[PDB]
Amino acid sequence: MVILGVGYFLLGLILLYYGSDWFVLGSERIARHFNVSNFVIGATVMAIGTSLPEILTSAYASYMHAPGISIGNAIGSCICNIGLVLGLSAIISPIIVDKNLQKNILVYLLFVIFAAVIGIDGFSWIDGVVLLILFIIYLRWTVKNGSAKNNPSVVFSLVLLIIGLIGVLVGAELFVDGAKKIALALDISDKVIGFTLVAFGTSLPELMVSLAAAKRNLGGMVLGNVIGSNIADIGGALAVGSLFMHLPAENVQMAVLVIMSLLLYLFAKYSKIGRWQGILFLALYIIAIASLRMGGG
Ligand SMILES: CCCCCCCC/C=C\CCCCCCCC(=O)OC[C@H](O)CO
Ligand SMILES: CCCCCCCC/C=C\CCCCCCCC(=O)OC[C@H](O)CO
Ligand SMILES: CCCCCCCC/C=C\CCCCCCCC(=O)OC[C@H](O)CO
Ligand SMILES: CCCCCCCC/C=C\CCCCCCCC(=O)OC[C@H](O)CO
Ligand SMILES: CCCCCCCCCCCCCCC
Ligand SMILES: CCCCCCCCCCCCCCC
Ligand SMILES: CCCCCCCCCCCCCCC
Ligand SMILES: [Ca+2]
Ligand code: NA
Ligand code: NA
Ligand code: NA
Repeated sequence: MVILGVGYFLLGLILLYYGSDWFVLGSERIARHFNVSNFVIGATVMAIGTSLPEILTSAYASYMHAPGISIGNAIGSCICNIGLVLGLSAIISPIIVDKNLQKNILVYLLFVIFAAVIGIDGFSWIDGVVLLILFIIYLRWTVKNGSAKNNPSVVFSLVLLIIGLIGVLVGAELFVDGAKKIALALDISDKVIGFTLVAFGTSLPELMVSLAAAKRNLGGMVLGNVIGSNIADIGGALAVGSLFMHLPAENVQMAVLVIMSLLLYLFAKYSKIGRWQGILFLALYIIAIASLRMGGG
């Protein structure tokens, strides 16, 4: 039991580690095949693939009548994605953002502010429908602006991508299940801590994929994955949650998200996303996890 837990834990780590690199390599190749930028592949295929845990989690939680957990997971993931994931990644591989990606980040910022505003009284199913529609528009706009028989180069590419994605998603689940089994076996299970960590657990794919990308100096891919995952987490995970049940407002967390998103845009536009920007993101992240209410909703 503690043995099974340790087994899952370690296997999950392995699958996350190697799976993330395969996913990145396959995504980079697919981007070159389709003549789209690494940012675009990161913001679309990679972002959505890695946010599937958040979407399922938020949908399931709201369906099980725990809408606090549903929104806690969605918004907590956005804060994790900028504070921790981008924070670490930016230090590893500093990013200078080109003029068109800047505009994409501005649209991201507007989307986040819009979500925060309509969410002041919580999120209804109509809020969800609107956010989903905007999510869809964002994707098509993003692909438009970043765009332009059986080929073994392409087949290898898609195999790498899909196997890598399977690797990071199964790996994250094993890692989390393994940790939970260890905690249970050692009699240190704590539901409040466990629910606090839900957003982190679902963000393990983004974490490892972004770090793999950053190691290969693929900064546009990192930024696309972070921006796209947050939009997927709001227009997808949060949105679907709100379809099952009204989601209670999380105004403090949304304000933290809006602040981090604003900083991300300002750095992108007027500076760079490099070492000291990443240090700031991590510092704000650490302050957030030190001070936000526990329990993940
Ligand atoms: C992704 C492309 C753009 C991204 C970001 C741009 C900002 C969008 C905000 C204005 C349009 C909003 C849609 C139409 C107006 C809906 C207003 C609203 O409040 O919808 C929810 C409603 O409150 C439920 O009762
Ligand atoms: C398309 C690009 C050009 C247009 C860019 C527009 C950007 C607007 C985004 C932030 C402003 C806030 C939006 C105002 C929406 C508030 C609606 C509202 O108050 O809805 C209450 C309802 O109860 C909620 O569920
Ligand atoms: C502290 C070191 C962190 C290690 C990284 C692992 C992150 C995932 C752990 C649980 C997330 C989802 C749990 C959802 C259900 C909670 C059930 C529970 O009570 O688990 C509590 C226990 O303390 C949990 O270790
Ligand atoms: C060989 C393998 C190399 C792997 C290298 C990965 C580097 C890990 C970076 C931060 C880990 C965080 C440690 C504990 C995570 C808990 C954070 C938390 O509190 O999450 C709250 C919320 O759920 C979400 O913001
Ligand atoms: C023109 C290329 C992009 C087309 C649009 C792709 C839409 C994919 C939608 C995925 C949404 C996942 C969450 C559903 C709730
Ligand atoms: C730029 C506007 C973003 C809004 C950020 C969300 C938090 C809303 C602050 C409201 C504080 C008062 C709440 C009383 C119900
Ligand atoms: C490639 C060299 C990287 C070295 C940069 C040091 C990283 C500092 C991270 C500090 C995190 C700050 C949180 C609050 C103390
Ligand atoms: Ca609302
Ligand atoms: Na994602
Ligand atoms: Na995720
Ligand atoms: Na997450």
